Amino acid sequence: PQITLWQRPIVTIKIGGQQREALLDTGADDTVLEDINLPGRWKPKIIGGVGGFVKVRQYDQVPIEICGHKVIGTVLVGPTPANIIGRNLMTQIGCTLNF
Amino acid sequence: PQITLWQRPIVTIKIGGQQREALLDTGADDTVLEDINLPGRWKPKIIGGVGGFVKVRQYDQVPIEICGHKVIGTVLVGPTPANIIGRNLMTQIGCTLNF
Ligand SMILES: Cc1nc(COc2ccc(C[C@H](NC(=O)O[C@H]3CO[C@H]4OCC[C@H]43)[C@H](O)CN(CC(C)C)S(=O)(=O)c3ccc4c(c3)OCO4)cc2)cs1
Repeated sequence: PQITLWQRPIVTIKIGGQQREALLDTGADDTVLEDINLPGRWKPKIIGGVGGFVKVRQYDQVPIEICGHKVIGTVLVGPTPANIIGRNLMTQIGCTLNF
Repeated sequence: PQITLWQRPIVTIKIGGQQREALLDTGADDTVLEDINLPGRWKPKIIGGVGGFVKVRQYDQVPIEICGHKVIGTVLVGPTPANIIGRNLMTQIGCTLNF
């Protein structure tokens, strides 16, 4: 499918057996979600963006389904004004930019 | 043309008669550039992202060339760790997400 950008490219994802909404974000290296609790061990991490940096939890090898794909990747959990699906996952689902 | 996401989708832009590099960012509503000086009047604006908000200058009706397309749009000038091309401009150059 094709997604035009006149609106935010929001998609539904499934992680931890629950559904959430997230933004397909080509400007994001990593995936950051704020409204979920993930199980197990994690690594502290710091990411930076417009406005400054913030501390988040890095969960590795997290199973997640986006669009119609079931992939595994790193998911950062922490403060963010919007759930973001980064390139680390967009590449695995075959999402590309075209013009 | 197609752009796969295994690397940051950086493109060359021309604005104010000068060449710069910026990130095609589907997760950005607006376009924010840090390494340029734009002529004329502007309106103060505040945008928020991961890490918090920041004050920037809003320049309207700015001619900008990207991916061989010559368009006009709003460009924000202020602190940002990366130059970002937002949806306000990606839509005008016909950039879409496909998977
Ligand atoms: C209400 C409110 N709503 C809001 C809006 O909330 C949003 C909505 C979207 C985003 C994502 C972010 N966008 C962004 O800063 O855009 C700004 C310019 O236009 C405006 O429209 C949206 C927020 C704002 C980039 O797409 C990715 N970023 C990297 C760019 C800046 C190069 S990052 O910092 O988020 C990131 C992600 C993942 C990463 C990473 C860095 O490093 C490693 O992994 C952030 C906050 C604020 S308050």
